[PDB]
Amino acid sequence: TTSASSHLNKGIKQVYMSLPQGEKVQAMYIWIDGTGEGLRCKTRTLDSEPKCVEELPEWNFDGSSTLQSEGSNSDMYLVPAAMFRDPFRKDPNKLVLCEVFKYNRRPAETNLRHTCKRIMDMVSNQHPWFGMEQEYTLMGTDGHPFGWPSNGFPGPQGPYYCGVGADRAYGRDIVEAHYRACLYAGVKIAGTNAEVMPAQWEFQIGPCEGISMGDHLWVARFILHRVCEDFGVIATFDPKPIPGNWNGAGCHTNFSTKAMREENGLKYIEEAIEKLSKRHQYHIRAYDPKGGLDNARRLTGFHETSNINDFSAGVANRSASIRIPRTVGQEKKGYFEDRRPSANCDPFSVTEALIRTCLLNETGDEPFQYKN
Amino acid sequence: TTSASSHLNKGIKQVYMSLPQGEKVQAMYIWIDGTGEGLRCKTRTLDSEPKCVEELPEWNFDGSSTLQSEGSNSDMYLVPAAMFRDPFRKDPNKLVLCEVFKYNRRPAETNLRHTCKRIMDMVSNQHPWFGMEQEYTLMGTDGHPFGWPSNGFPGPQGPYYCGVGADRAYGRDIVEAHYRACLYAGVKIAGTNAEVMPAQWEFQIGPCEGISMGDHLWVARFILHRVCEDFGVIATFDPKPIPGNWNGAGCHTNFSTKAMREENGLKYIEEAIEKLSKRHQYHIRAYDPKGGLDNARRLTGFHETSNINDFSAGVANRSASIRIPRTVGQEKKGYFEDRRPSANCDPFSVTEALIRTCLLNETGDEPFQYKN
Amino acid sequence: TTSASSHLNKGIKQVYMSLPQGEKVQAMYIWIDGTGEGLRCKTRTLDSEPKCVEELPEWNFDGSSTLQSEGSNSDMYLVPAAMFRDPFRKDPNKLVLCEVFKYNRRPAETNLRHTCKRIMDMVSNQHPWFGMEQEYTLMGTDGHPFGWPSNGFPGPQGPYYCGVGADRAYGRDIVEAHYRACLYAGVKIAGTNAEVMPAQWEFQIGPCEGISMGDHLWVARFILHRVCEDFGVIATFDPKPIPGNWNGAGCHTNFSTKAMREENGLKYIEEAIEKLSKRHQYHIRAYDPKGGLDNARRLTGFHETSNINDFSAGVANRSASIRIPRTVGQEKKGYFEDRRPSANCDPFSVTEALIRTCLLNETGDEPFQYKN
Amino acid sequence: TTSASSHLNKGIKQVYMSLPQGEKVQAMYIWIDGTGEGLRCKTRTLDSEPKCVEELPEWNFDGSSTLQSEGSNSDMYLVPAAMFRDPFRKDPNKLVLCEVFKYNRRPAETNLRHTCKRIMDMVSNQHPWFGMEQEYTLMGTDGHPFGWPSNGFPGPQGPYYCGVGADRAYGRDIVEAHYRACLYAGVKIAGTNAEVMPAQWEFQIGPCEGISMGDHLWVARFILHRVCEDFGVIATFDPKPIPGNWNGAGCHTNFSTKAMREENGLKYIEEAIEKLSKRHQYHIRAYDPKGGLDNARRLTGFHETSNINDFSAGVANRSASIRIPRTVGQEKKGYFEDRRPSANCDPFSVTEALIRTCLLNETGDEPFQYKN
Amino acid sequence: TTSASSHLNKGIKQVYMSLPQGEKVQAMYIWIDGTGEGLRCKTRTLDSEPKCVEELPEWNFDGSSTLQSEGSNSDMYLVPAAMFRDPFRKDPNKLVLCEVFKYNRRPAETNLRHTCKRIMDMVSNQHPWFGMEQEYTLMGTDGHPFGWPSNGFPGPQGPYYCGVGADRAYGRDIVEAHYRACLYAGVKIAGTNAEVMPAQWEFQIGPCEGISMGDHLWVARFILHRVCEDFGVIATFDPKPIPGNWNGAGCHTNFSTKAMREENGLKYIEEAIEKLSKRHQYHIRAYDPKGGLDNARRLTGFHETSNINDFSAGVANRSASIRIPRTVGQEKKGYFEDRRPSANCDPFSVTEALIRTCLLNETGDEPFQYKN
Ligand SMILES: Nc1ncnc2c1ncn2[C@@H]1O[C@H](COP(=O)(O)OP(=O)(O)OP(=O)(O)O)[C@@H](O)[C@H]1O
Ligand SMILES: Nc1ncnc2c1ncn2[C@@H]1O[C@H](COP(=O)(O)OP(=O)(O)OP(=O)(O)O)[C@@H](O)[C@H]1O
Ligand SMILES: Nc1ncnc2c1ncn2[C@@H]1O[C@H](COP(=O)(O)OP(=O)(O)OP(=O)(O)O)[C@@H](O)[C@H]1O
Ligand SMILES: Nc1ncnc2c1ncn2[C@@H]1O[C@H](COP(=O)(O)OP(=O)(O)OP(=O)(O)O)[C@@H](O)[C@H]1O
Ligand SMILES: Nc1ncnc2c1ncn2[C@@H]1O[C@H](COP(=O)(O)OP(=O)(O)OP(=O)(O)O)[C@@H](O)[C@H]1O
Ligand SMILES: NC(=O)CC[C@H](N)C(=O)O
Ligand SMILES: [Mg+2]
Ligand SMILES: [Mg+2]
Ligand SMILES: [Mg+2]
Ligand SMILES: [Mg+2]
Ligand SMILES: [Mg+2]
Ligand SMILES: [Mg+2]
Ligand SMILES: [Mg+2]
Ligand SMILES: [Mg+2]
Ligand SMILES: [Mg+2]
Ligand SMILES: [Mg+2]
Repeated sequence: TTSASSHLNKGIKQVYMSLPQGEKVQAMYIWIDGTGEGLRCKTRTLDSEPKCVEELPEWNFDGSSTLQSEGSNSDMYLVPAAMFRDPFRKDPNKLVLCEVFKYNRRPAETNLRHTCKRIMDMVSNQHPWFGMEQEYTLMGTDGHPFGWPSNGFPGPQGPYYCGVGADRAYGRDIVEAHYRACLYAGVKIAGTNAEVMPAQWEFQIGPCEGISMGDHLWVARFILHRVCEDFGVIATFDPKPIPGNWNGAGCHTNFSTKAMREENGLKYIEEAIEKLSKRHQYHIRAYDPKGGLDNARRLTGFHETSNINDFSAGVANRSASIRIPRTVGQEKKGYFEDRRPSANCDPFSVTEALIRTCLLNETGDEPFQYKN
Repeated sequence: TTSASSHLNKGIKQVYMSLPQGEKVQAMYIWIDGTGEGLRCKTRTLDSEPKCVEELPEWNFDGSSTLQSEGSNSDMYLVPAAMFRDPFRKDPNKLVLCEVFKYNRRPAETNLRHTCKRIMDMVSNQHPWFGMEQEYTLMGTDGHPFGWPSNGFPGPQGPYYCGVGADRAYGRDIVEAHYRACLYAGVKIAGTNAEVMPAQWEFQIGPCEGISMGDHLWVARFILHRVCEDFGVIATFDPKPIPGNWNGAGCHTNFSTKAMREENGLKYIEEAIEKLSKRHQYHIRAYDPKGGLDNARRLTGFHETSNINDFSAGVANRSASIRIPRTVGQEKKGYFEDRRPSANCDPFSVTEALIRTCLLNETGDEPFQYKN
Repeated sequence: TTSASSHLNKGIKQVYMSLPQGEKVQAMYIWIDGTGEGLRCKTRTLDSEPKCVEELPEWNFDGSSTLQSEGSNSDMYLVPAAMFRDPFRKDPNKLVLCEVFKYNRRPAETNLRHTCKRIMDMVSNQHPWFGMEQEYTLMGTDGHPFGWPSNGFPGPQGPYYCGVGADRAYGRDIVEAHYRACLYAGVKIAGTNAEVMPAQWEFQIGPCEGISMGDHLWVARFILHRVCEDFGVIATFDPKPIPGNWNGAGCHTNFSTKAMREENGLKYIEEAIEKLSKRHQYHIRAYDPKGGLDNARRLTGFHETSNINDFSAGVANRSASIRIPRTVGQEKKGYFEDRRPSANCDPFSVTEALIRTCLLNETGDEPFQYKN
Repeated sequence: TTSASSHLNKGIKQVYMSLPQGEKVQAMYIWIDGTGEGLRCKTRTLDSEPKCVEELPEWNFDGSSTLQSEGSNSDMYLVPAAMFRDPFRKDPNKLVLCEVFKYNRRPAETNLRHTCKRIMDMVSNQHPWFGMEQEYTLMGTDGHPFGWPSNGFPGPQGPYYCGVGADRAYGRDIVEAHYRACLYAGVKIAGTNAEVMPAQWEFQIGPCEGISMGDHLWVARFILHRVCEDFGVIATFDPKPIPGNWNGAGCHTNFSTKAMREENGLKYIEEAIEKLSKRHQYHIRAYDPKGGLDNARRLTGFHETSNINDFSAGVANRSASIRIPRTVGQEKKGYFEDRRPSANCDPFSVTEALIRTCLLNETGDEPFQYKN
Repeated sequence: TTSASSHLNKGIKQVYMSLPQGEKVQAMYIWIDGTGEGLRCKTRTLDSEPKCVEELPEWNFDGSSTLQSEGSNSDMYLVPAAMFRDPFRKDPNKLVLCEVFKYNRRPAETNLRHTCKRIMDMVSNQHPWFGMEQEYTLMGTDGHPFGWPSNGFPGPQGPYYCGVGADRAYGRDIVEAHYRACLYAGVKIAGTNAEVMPAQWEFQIGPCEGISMGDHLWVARFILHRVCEDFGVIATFDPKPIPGNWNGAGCHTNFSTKAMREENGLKYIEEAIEKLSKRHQYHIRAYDPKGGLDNARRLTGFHETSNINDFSAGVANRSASIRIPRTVGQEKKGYFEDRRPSANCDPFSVTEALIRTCLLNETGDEPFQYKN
């Protein structure tokens, strides 16, 4: 149920990692492959510790092995975008998140941060904030949820939500390690909780401003994968990991602006929600790397989920597509939550779509090519 | 499966290694055996920590047990050549790389450093630089790749290159330990990445000047073997560990001179590449410890490899024998990469051949005795 | 394969060993039993740390349980002879090597240090030096070499001598722990190496002066047994642990005097060798605890060994009974090596026999009763 | 990977089964559940061995437990249709295949034999003959193909088709037992062969005339499931059990009547095919129990398969929708093969659709509701 | 080490196989695939037991899945050639060996029986007799010889040849079962013996006359594969399964005509030997399915064999290319043995080459056309 790599003597590894490093510094470059969901990484040595992301040199990789280029001119370029402390190697080593460009310096097909960044710069003075709740399931190497009975099922749902105990919470060690690792690296992690299905969990990122939301979520996803690799388990973001009467996995998004956060900001919240009601199909396509196919298995109108093809909004309503928190409604200010995006969504796509519809008043089935 | 030695209680060993050492210092002598691929080692005690390699005493070993000498005159001599810090015993213990000489003080058959050093001193003013990318595969004690299904195969290639996750990268603990050990010892390690084959990895050494490149690669190979011994796995440099549609293993070499690195040095790069195009058969024989038989199983013109019988060169071409990086071509200066050498090549043999053809303008099938 | 005691939780033991000791000091007494090969030990508490071996009190043990005494008068006496730091309990605890005397204060049958010490004092002005190479094999609790295939054999010899790798060296953890323990205790250990047969190793002790050589070897043997006990394996000194085409185990002895070590000392080396050629049968009996029967299984004239019936000497000859190193012959000074003694020899017997023949010019088959 | 029931001592059961039955006769009733592809069985005791199916008494069962009815009129009825000798209990025990009728004596939703029997009685003068090649995959209790590596894949396809050997044929014990059982029971089984991917097999039923063909295939499916129960494995009829470069499963149907079986009947084959070319979509709907949502994963136009959206025909063309054997073309008489129906097809639906289009000259989208 | 199919309850299968067959008869069709080394099989049902092979109808198969045809004309044909009793299903079921023809009724590339049958019909009066000693090695599913220690080797050779005992003969159950099955089926099997290395055996077929030799050997190979499938082991015909000091596998051929079988026929043997002397390279090419790339690893001139590039002959000389039995020389009448062909040789190729060189006096490196 666990990988063979996880059965190696981990005490041996800790002895080697206790050696003083010296002067040289390791940097790990991370980018998104051609599937729109996978992550890749590799390491290089630097002569001295960088102080800002702009001191890091550019790099390259063979795009033919990642299904991002074919034939000749298969080389692609990595341009650093964000820098974080490395929790797996400690200071002064760093983690670098990069953008992907093809050989003629054009952005890659899966490079969505390029367009999103320019959109955020246009509405900078309004200070948009984002908060995302990421759900996932821990799986064994055999393709079944971690800790589940062999070729069987655990008891019915109800005691696993925010549960405590050996028979109610599976794999809390991964969650605790991931929480501590994110804090060390500088990722703005807000909290965690156990989900309805056993071995299902969730963590929250935010509130983050502008383009920083997409960077923080992707790095948090990488840390989860790397941490799970140490324990020998697999973390999946599939919207419906288990068929039948079991909870799905989504990525709820919280959105707010400076006007929304001020006194009597509830008026602006309702205007934004009204605009969102006119572009249901546009956002469904944007909330999924496959165009909406993955989210169809989850948004069936059951298990506290909204219908895929219907739009609804309400205060303190967890069955609608858009939910206004009861506290926000009473104080006439705050934020609102979008419950449509799936667990495997791209944060750069989700954040950009919200800004276009609500702040730029875009209309139609296609984004505007130039500004606005 | 792993070795029985790896199942011993490693916590017991750490208790003994925590004892203060005292005044005596341990030195490990390392040399190359008669096969041209294997490494041998043994330890002696010194009264005080040596400051330079010049003050290490000479030693000897029985050559009849290593297939390097006859019966009557079996003694061979070890002459220290380089010193490094010992990462397995910590300071002040040392690792010593030595040359092998026969009983009549003549160089051994596999002692290729003696001739390479003299060639290096001939062009010392031009400051040649070398960079080598060494690939390898992690193997279980049962003769099958580590982490692979028993009597089976993993999924098709494509998600393993620079992959992250329990189902995408096998044996990262060895790689992490090896990287830290090389940094502590003083080996000029440049970076690592996961390869197309699962359980296949690669590390880069350089840029190194002259004879230092050969010394640094051999010590890096020794550290990999010693580290893998702790975990109970086997590291192989075989060019084609597994037959079929699986990636091979090579040792790419990057070469540059002082003239090449300066402005408009691309003209010198073209001159060297032109010279290399005339001595294809000479370099193929030199790029393999068996005269080229091993590299025949890998260089078949498939899986981003060049043909064994044909010579080709190009800029940003990963299917040719010689590749010019696109960045180098744009800046009109830099280096070029030779993709012919196999994974089990001798670095002393490879570096010497490049200098002879490109800098000493040698012509023919035999090296020139004395001078160039 | 490994003992049941080795499967206990070793982390539990370290917690207890971390408790501060206090004022009392533990002392472990070690002696040789009636078989002439076995070692025994027990511990007592002392009120304060002793500074010299002469401060240690005498002790006693029941000789009927060690096959050394009669029925009615079973008590034997332990007289401390040498003191060392305890590597298993750390400072200020000590290890004590003792001599055995009968109830009437006469030396025991296996007590050979008593006569050897008096012989040593007779030639103290010549400063004899000794160096011994102890070979041994690591065995599992099932009676087979450690790491060997169950009911099978590994590959043919040749890659195991001074080998590195998971498939070439078995049980290096024991060797590393033993090396550090000897250094901490103060035993003059000179170096180690892997032997021809897999799971066979060797360590060197010396150069030691006079009676101190026998004390250091016996304590080194005790530390090896105690270290192997922690890992759950057995170390055997049997001359021929495995029948067939597998390497034997011996104890080569290096001998020199202050005259041999000075300039033109090679002349003195030859004279000693000629004297040794006259008493071949006398030394064969003295080199084995059983009278020569054990060494008969090893010294068969093959596997770089000399024949048990014939005496031969030569320079740089590993097939002769006496070997002169090539370096010694060139510099006309140094030492010579005796390759006859078996791996289970008593160092006190071996050192005494060399002095009697070479320095006291003794002749005949019996030692001289009083002095020389 | 195998069921716990299969680990019981089968020798004990054989002792009981050898007891003389006496005079009573056991009868097993078999019917199709509400899913349209599952089977249910029940056993009753008869006073004497029946000589024909016409004298077997009717029975009943609870439709609520079988999801063929709600909680008000859950009771259903079973009417015997065919009788066969029992291979699992031997003579004189028998197997009975029955039709399902509602409480109001109307055929159930999944009872397709009622309408099919009426249709083929109309064209009984032409004597239509049918032959279907049924494919299936053997799977363990863990949901993985039987004999496959744990969490892995076997070698690439090519040696498994009609293979022999421990590494080429998986689970030949089941197919041999099923073949012998079908012959004993009286099912018109024609032959078996191993398929392209390992653990996949195929058997052929026919040439069966009239409504008997639908009866024979359903009984053959029941015997396969019952036989696999003894060995503890699961037989599945999914069209695409394993995604990727692995062969799918289908049910090729061979059709002919007296016209094509006579001389120069090749023209009768041609006119029937050209009629089938018009109603491509209609037959696709009726060839799948789910309307075509299952066969879409198999008919992808690769691995020697025809595209689901394209109709084609040809002589000895295995990539077309309809295949005419080369022998049939050269002999100008015989039959034609339909490669469209999936493995989990209903035999009654498949035979009925072929009769309507090719013999009754029907057209449109809905079947012709009345008799004439 | 054994297949998962072999762990199924074989008692269950025996219960089903004991059911009376009835009246139908099963026939198994066997043919050689495109590799020229493997075999393929499938089963059909017959309405009655055929008295002779001439009553068996023709059949067909998909050549694309067998690697014998492309996708355009993948269909191939099977023509029965010989019939044998089925030992795995008992009477009246049959095994049939069939020839393979293309769609245009031409022999396939691997169909060497067609031309072989024509050649042997031209020397019918001489009545050539053949006897081949076929050697093979039993292997586990992990690629290691059956019964060998895991990741290890057994003792040195010498006791395993024709040995008896649990430690000397590995897998005699397969040998005994195969011997009994061959006798039941009608294969002219002459005897068996254990070979030099463990888990290696040999059986002898003959003396068969004419084309009968090729049919019997191929059927015997099929029975061996089928029998080994029941036990879960793999039979290998590789000439050198294990490199090193382990014996190889070959197929010695014994040849004689009526002239050599008459009085003073030793001279006729001698004329045949000298005719075989000047066509050594031609026969070596035809004695291997790959032209000699396999037999080169066995005929190294060691382990009592002959060199690949040298021709030799002699009486009772087992190290020569051709051996004449001492008893044959003593009686001046008999046969001669060819020790050149490898274990994986094609009997049709071997018999044809011997006939056309010794009895038809062919010369050159190419076989004669219709002229011979
Ligand atoms: N003003 C704000 N603007 C944007 N995001 C905000 C704001 N205030 C809080 N958030 C974010 O909203 C998220 C709240 O997630 P939380 O898990 O508490 O939701 P919840 O209401 O319990 O919903 P659910 O039932 O979906 O889990 C956090 O990520 C937080 O950072
Ligand atoms: N001027 C130089 N001269 C010589 N070697 C250099 C020089 N600059 C860099 N190198 C070396 O070249 C190597 C760069 O190879 P690296 O593996 O990073 O990339 P790559 O060749 O594109 O990758 P791959 O061939 O594995 O796809 C490093 O070992 C580096 O030290
Ligand atoms: N002058 C000396 N007098 C006595 N002993 C000495 C002297 N110099 C060195 N020695 C000892 O001789 C031994 C050297 O043996 P070592 O195992 O290093 O080499 P070796 O005899 O060539 O090895 P092997 O026989 O295993 O091939 C050491 O124990 C060392 O202490
Ligand atoms: N005249 C006929 N009318 C109807 N069915 C027939 C007739 N003759 C034979 N059949 C049936 O056709 C089927 C032939 O199946 P078989 O496996 O031999 O086909 P195939 O041509 O090799 O196809 P495939 O390669 O798709 O498996 C059998 O079920 C057989 O009973
Ligand atoms: N007159 C004959 N003509 C042809 N073949 C014959 C004749 N007599 C015997 N044979 C065949 O020769 C073969 C003899 O093989 P056998 O293994 O007994 O011989 P061998 O010389 O002892 O073998 P090996 O080379 O293994 O030592 C048998 O297959 C037998 O049928
Ligand atoms: N150990 C010695 O050399 C002398 C010891 C001395 N008797 C003491 O006071 O301990
Ligand atoms: Mg939440
Ligand atoms: Mg929420
Ligand atoms: Mg590289
Ligand atoms: Mg490279
Ligand atoms: Mg030594
Ligand atoms: Mg020695
Ligand atoms: Mg078929
Ligand atoms: Mg078919
Ligand atoms: Mg024989
Ligand atoms: Mg023979």
